[PDB]
Amino acid sequence: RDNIQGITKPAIRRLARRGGVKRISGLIYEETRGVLKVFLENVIRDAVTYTEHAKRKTVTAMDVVYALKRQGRTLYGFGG
Amino acid sequence: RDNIQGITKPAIRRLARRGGVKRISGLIYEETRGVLKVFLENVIRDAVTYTEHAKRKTVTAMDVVYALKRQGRTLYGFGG
Amino acid sequence: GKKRKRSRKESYSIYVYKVLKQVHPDTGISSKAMGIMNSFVNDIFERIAGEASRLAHYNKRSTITSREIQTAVRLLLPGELAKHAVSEGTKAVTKYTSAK
Amino acid sequence: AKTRSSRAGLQFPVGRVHRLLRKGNYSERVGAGAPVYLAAVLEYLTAEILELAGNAARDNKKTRIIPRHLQLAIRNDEELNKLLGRVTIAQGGVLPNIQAVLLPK
Amino acid sequence: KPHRYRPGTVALREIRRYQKSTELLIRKLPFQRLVREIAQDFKTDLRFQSSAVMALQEACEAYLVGLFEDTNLCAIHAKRVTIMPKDIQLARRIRGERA
Amino acid sequence: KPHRYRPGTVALREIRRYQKSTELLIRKLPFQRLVREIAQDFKTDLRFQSSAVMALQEACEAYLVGLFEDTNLCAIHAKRVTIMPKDIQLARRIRGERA
DNA sequence: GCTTTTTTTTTTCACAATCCCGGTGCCGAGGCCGCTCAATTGGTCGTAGACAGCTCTAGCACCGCTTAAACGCACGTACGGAATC
Ligand SMILES: [Ca+2]
Repeated sequence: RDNIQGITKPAIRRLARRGGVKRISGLIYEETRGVLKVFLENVIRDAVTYTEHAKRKTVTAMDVVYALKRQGRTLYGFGG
Repeated sequence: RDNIQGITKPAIRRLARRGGVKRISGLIYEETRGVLKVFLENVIRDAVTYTEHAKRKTVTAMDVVYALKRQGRTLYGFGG
Repeated sequence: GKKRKRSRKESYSIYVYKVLKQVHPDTGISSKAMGIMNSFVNDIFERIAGEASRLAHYNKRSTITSREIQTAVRLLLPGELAKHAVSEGTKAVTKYTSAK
Repeated sequence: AKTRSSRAGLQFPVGRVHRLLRKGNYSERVGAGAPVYLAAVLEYLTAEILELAGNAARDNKKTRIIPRHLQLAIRNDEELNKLLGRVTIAQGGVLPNIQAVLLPK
Repeated sequence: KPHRYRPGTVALREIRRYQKSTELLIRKLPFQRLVREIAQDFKTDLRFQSSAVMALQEACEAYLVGLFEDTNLCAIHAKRVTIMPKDIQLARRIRGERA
Repeated sequence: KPHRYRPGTVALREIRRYQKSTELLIRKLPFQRLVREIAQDFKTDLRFQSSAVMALQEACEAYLVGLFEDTNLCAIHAKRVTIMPKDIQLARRIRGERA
């Protein structure tokens, strides 16, 4: 469908709050969706690359952990 | 006195010129010296480790090159 | 019960537990927390090993010895962490050699 | 027969570590002292995190370590925070830290 | 009179609340659909381990939380309290993510 | 008729000049003695291949130039044209050099 | 000097929200069990690196000359930061 809107305003505000943000421009929310999307495209492309190299039709968490390590964004706790 | 002062105000001004800076606070010249010393500290520490590991009393260029690669600042042209 | 054994999956968790009961005997550890401790041990294994691999390779040696591990450790860990980790690795080698 | 771990006075599996080294494409050959040295280092580090992660639990009035407890422990120690600066601990959350200028007067 | 907090006071509460907590702050389903949607551009008819989507979410939110820290520093640096697109953009330019 | 350039004009000429050139901008000897001075604090009676000290300089100069570019944006971001210590500090904070 | 006027400042005073407590009940930490697979023990061969002994590279010490860059300082313009709106 068209799911990027499903990253709602309030959910963006929540993340920003955890990030210590007090006041938030009206323009931030679309700007953040762009960044989040860019972030996902890159991580997933490498994940999928790993999946395809393994001749599988199902992305594993390792595919994603390995992709994340490739982006200098190591993740612990999903078999890493 | 300190060799750190051998990195003069005019040399610092040139560096910041190459980095496109037009106008420079007086305070920067010390601040810069701080950063630069910490930079060298970190790179030299790791180079000398490679030297001490090679059982030599002479730091080669390669020692620095491996130290600069480890620190994420890969260097071309010096026996890479 | 049901047929076919699930296929083996190595972990460090029994050793995390054992170290846990030395350090904090009245303290347990959650499922996901252990996944983290695992991901940690594996991270640092990889880092240390890789650097030792390189050290050995730079100085034209086929063999990774306790020496390489020490040097890698000095390159990788911060100050106090490296000292202690160097002490314990030395202790462990010393102790192992004399118990042959 | 007694394990190489027991000879070295360790909890971590010296035999396992030695095999991983042989099977991980690091070098052609592996010294006997290497896996002993390494195992010990991984155990030390592990002990140092568990000491600090236990303290965060006890301070939360909890018996079992969780991801938060690890995170707190790690980021509140300058050295560990450095070691794991580019590492994300899932279900860790962040240290409470509100910038002073954002606070009321 | 009906009670009212002044602008800024609930914002600070929300901070204290979410910094205390560790739970994921994006709604799991809309995220999962987004993961599947992006993944189609590269390869169609793809399955996902559930843990792979959780991993992907854990990673997204840690990235973005972190990015908001840097962003909040860039707004503060320009004597502002409000984050703006140029704050995010500068943060990212410095991190090296963007040219 | 004594000629005078306005504040900024020569700076602008210097930028243009130095960007065009590639030659190292710190005097080499004071640099070499600083490398030797710091090297003592890890190991005494250390010898340096000349190329080793040159690598270190090429390295030191690229990193600092680069940092000035990032610093310069931090100044501009705060509606200034003058770089200041806090600009360097934000930059290195965002780069992940300092906490 | 003191009265009047006025903002501060400071205290009462309701009300929302966040914190502790015990009570409850459910589910995964935890440990036990029996099997399997990888670690150990104890063989042998082979060479990889420690070692001595030599070469001779290039890294250091040092001097004397020529500028060129570094250093102060006199001067003022244009920036920064404060304040108000
Ligand atoms: Ca040979």
